Amino acid sequence: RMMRWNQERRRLLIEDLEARIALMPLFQAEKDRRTLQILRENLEEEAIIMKDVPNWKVGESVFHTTRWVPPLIGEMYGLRTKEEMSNANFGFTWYT
Amino acid sequence: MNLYTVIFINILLSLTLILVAFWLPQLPFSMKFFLVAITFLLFDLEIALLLPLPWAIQTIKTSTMMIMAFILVTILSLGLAYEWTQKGLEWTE
Amino acid sequence: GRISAFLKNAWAKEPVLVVSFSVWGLAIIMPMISPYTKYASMINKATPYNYPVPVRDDGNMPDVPSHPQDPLGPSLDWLKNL
Amino acid sequence: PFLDIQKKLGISLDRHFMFLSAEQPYKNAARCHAFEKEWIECAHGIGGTRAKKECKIEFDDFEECLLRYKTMRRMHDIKKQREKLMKEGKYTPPPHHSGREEPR
Amino acid sequence: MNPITLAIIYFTIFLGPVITMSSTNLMLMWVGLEFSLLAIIPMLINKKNPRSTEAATKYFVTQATASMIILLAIVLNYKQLGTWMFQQQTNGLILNMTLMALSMKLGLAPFHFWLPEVTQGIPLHMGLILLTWQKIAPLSILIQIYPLLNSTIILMLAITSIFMGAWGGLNQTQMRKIMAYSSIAHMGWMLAILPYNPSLTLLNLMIYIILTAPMFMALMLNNSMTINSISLLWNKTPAMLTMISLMLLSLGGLPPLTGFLPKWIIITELMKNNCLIMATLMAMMALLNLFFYTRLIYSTSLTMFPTNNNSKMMTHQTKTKPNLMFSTLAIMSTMTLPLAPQLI
Amino acid sequence: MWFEILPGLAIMGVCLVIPGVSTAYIHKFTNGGKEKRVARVQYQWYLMERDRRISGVNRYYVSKGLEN
Amino acid sequence: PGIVELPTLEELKVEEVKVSSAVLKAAAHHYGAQCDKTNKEFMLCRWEEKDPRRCLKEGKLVNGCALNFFRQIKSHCAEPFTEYWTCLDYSNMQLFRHCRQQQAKFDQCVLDKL
Amino acid sequence: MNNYIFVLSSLFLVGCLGLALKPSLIYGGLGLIVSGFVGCLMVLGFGGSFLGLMVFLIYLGGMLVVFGYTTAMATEEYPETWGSNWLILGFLVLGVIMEVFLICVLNYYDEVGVINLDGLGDWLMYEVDDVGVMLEGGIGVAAMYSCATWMMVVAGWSLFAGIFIIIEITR
Amino acid sequence: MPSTFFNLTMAFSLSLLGTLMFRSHLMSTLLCLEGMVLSLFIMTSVTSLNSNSMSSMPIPITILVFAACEAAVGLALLVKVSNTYGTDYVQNLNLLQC
Amino acid sequence: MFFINILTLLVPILIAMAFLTLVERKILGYMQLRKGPNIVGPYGILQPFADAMKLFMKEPSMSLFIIAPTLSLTLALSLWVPLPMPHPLINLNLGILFILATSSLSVYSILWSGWASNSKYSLFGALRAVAQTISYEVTMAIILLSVLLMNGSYSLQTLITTQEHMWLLLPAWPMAMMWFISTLAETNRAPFDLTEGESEEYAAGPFALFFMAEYTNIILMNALTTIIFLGPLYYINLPELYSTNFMMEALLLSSTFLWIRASYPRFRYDQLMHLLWKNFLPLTLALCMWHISLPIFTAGVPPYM
Repeated sequence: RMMRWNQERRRLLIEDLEARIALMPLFQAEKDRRTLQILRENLEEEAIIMKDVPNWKVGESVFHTTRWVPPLIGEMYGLRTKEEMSNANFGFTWYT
Repeated sequence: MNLYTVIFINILLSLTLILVAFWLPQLPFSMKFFLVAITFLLFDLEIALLLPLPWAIQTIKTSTMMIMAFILVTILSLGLAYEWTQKGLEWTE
Repeated sequence: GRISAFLKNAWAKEPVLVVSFSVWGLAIIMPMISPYTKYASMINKATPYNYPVPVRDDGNMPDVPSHPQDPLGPSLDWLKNL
Repeated sequence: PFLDIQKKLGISLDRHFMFLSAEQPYKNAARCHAFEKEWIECAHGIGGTRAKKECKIEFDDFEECLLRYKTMRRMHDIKKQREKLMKEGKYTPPPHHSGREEPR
Repeated sequence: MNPITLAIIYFTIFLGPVITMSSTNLMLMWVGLEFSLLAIIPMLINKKNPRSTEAATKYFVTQATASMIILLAIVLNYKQLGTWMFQQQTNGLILNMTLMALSMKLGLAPFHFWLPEVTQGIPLHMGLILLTWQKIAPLSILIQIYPLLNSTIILMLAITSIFMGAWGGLNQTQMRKIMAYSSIAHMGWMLAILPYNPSLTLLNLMIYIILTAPMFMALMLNNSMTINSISLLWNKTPAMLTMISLMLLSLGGLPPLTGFLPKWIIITELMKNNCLIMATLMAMMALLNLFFYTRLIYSTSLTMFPTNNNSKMMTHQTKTKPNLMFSTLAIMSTMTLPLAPQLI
Repeated sequence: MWFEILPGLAIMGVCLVIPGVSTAYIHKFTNGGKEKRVARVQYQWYLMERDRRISGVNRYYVSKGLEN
Repeated sequence: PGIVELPTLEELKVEEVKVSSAVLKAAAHHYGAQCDKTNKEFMLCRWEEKDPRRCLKEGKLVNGCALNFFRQIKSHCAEPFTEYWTCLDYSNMQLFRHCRQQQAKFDQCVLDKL
Repeated sequence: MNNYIFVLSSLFLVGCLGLALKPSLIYGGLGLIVSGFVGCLMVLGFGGSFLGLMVFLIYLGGMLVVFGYTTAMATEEYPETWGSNWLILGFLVLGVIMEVFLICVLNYYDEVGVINLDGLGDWLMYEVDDVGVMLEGGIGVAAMYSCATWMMVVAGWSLFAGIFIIIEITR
Repeated sequence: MPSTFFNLTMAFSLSLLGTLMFRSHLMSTLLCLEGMVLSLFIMTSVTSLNSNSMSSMPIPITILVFAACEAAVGLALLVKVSNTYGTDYVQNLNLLQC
Repeated sequence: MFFINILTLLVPILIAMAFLTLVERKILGYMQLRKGPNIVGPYGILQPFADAMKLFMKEPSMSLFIIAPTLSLTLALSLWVPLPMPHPLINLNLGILFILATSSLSVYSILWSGWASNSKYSLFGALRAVAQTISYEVTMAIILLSVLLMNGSYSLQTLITTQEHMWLLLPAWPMAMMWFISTLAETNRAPFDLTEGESEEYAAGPFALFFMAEYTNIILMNALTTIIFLGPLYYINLPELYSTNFMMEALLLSSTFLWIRASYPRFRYDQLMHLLWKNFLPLTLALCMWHISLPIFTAGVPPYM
């Protein structure tokens, strides 16, 4: 009976993962647009924040690549509040 | 935060109990023990090696996990049987 | 005869070891016997913990399907028929 | 290495995860996969002293991806200047940074 | 120590270095080092006497600190780059720490004040291994990483070993401690040549081994671990002298023997690389090693010391311990200078 | 006789039954009739933070439906 | 050393779905095939080019398709679909075991009408 | 609850410092247990649940237990307590003051290197698979059973030999 | 990360001092060794989980097992010493200097 | 809310531990043919509070003196947190490993008490009991490491959905015959209560704390059995029914402990360690290998969500 039940559990798992599969694309695009808006806002603010200083740049890619770069939560939520920074870091790690 | 709350609560409750307790009224060696502690270690280390099966099993190299498990268990049992035969589990001095 | 006598003795003197060794033998041996073993690897290969990135059609590959629900791909029906 | 018994037998026991971008179990790629994949490809076919000077444009970027000293400092200076401004009384953080927004 | 235990420990000792070398991962290297350490300690402490236990404590403590230091180095390299191996882009402090640790693990100076005590507490058939199958893996680690080392401190360490080992050997009578100091000096020579050409360290090590092992066989013979207990060799067994004298002069490095060749080609490399000053220091301070080898040659062969009567009761007996490889290595040490090019 | 232990058996029974139903009903009162979601992985946590962001109230016990 | 390009907040502003995870997880299966060409093409774009700032025009199409899908599901067979997600979201992990005989009904309705 | 990791780190520092300022072993073992606890909590805050619990289960339950066992059964805290603990306590205080002022000095010269204090909370997690299952250290530690088998067999041999070594020693 | 990491390295250095300087005992030294090992295991697991690397995680397990066995043999030696002298002091080991 | 739930989790369990002391006295009396307490109150429902007041009335290194009992009791109480009844207070993957850790720790208290008390007499029994506890916790852990392969996750919720159809005792009973015994050693209960059998330093208050934690651990190990090897009925509409059946089976096991304490003699230490090392460890290893092979020569390889 344990075997005949474990196999059914595997089937249910396949069902759930197929659902997740079908939904991944949408989520990927939402997440992409969201982080892009985030960076655009960081930039629109950085402009006025650090325009009054000498030989400073605007969105200066610290690399010499031209390759896209997964941004850090540090960069994204670095100007928002501890509330969001922690709801990001210690979210899954502090029991929901 | 939740476990912090629970643990602080438990500690403070115990300390309230003990403070109540305190306010309301007003050698040679035995080699066998060290050998046993050592066996306990050399088994906890096996446990650390052996716990991850519930995730090592869902992989594809069953012919590898099955084997390595059998290997660990059997060689540990061999060491155990040798310790026995050489009288590490007798307690008579 | 000596083997039989030794086991007829152990089966009253010290069975624990008999049970242990028999279990050990059964474990080492049955996997080589049973037919329902490979199915485990087949399953755990089927289980998609990740996304199946697709490909283009700049060639004449006829195996891969242009749609999920189409039949031209690798099937696993034996899973439910199990 | 020293004693190429492994290469002789055409096998591998440890050297298949000697670095970061090896084959991780469930395809979960690491942080600086691409930068490693470029550093190694530039440091292949050649040996040592060639790479220690003709791969810097491919290794400094990698070390940064891995540590991000320069990004840390960038953000640090930004926040220091912002704090000084909000002290002197010239800035006024808008909502999207100040505590709310209309998210997705 | 029953046979199963003996075999398993010998296996682990023969393994530790094999892994430490054949593995390209620093963690596996450190592992092999720990293997050697563990599997060896017992062979030191078998007699279970206080001296053996003390030596075991010293050995274990020092080598533990060393292994943990090397582990710190590896982990810092990980954080820095990501790879478990050393590259040409590691902050030199990590290399310097690795080198301090490898030294303390070998016996180099000034990390060397634990080798004589231990080698005096030990018997012969384990001091031999301690000196000739534990200084290999720690040297393979360097063979792998010689380019990017700190020649400055490497040379300071080597020459310091030369001086201190020689100055201690001038005095120590106990032949075990003498051999230990000789090991210190020769390993100093190696580390001195290392970052220029490693094959030469390989050669110096093999030669020091081929000279040491047979000496320790000749000692294991009688358990004569003192000058006034080895001088009686001309009355116990008058045959080993014609080879012991040669082997000790060799260890000294006299030209017509082979022990010279290493120092010779090493000086050659250091002159090509403009290190003639330290080369001169090494060459002018190996003479004290030569001295306190000559002073034992004297005691044994060139002059006969007072014997002890019961040696007659001994001579009435016989002895067939001294296997063939002893003589084989003695010869292939002393009389093989004509084959130096075929050695390089 | 043996029917004098019930005044301790039932006591322990009720005082071991209380925590379970307590937890259940309390989680339900908080999260609005539905039990407390769980996140063994980052997937479910992403779902929960998404629902939080779109709740319009910044709390995840709100399922919207099709009227958004 | 070098500027970075970025799009603008005022663009890439499409009206998202804003629907809940329970509903998405319930309707997924059908949306696995319906609206699959677009999603697969988008994932292919994202895996070929690592430039989200170049893989955007394939996201608005995705969301438009998903919305034109939920629109048909709103027109036909709405209540079976509402009771469904209200039955799912009750559980913790939102599994497809505690709702079987509330699922085949919705399925047969969706079929007999589509 | 942003200073979390820095606090746990300072406490591990202080535990190792109380072990380096060798006190009476009975009041050093507590420092060690605290050190292990706090280090595991740091690991957990980073996300290595399996590793932290493995520590709690093996280090403390396996090693510190036997350390205390052996110590008690084979040691006597002779009256070396000429206020040695009460002295090294003030010495520890002086050292911790030194360290506090040392960090308050460093933060001036180094700002985005050694430590970023104004934005300390940042720079713990750098990226993460938001939609990804199977990303916990359980998988890495399970590796040994499919790939990297050398680790498992080597540890097995280390124990297989440590048994013989210990027994042959004790006699 | 960098702050806690520098602090862990400091703790390693402190255990180093504890081992390289004595106070007339041996268990203190061995406990400082254990502290070293703990700091190292922690730094390694931190590096791994921060890089999101997985295949490199077996290393902490390996070195932890090896440190367990190492400290075990060290304790065995301490015990033999105490049982052949009368205590676990350090100044009793004045031998071997001859 | 959360404080309310923690109160619901802590107060009733202390109440139950007190009345469990009571139930022990009563059942032992009824098996020895006597009544038991029937006087202080109706059928003896006040003797526990009487004992509490008396103990706290009794007069008597402060560091160890306090941290030991406090530590033990806090561990015993925290052990309850992650349990499903049916939906838990704290859902933790690796919950049972957290359990094992927090159960093993109390050895530190047992050992500090001895190292404080200079009495060689005390260190004697302290070492003995510590060693037996250690050695039995080993198997207590291996049993789980050999069973949980049926649900490829160290969680404690998955147990329930697993046992939905069947229990976990019809298989694995070669283990339950052990997990129902080691629990009699870690608890230092009978027939392994020698730690309280051979006496030749616990004051009133700390004794009360030690005993509180002892009986708490009793209740908790029995609950763990009732959850692992005696799967209840998880019909999602009836968490009340789940909790109720769980209560029943926990009481049954907690009375089985007492059947035992009354009937059997005590084990001589050497015979006990022999029992373990030469009867349970070989069987345990072999059965673990058996349950490792089962999901390979059978399709029953379970999932990890």
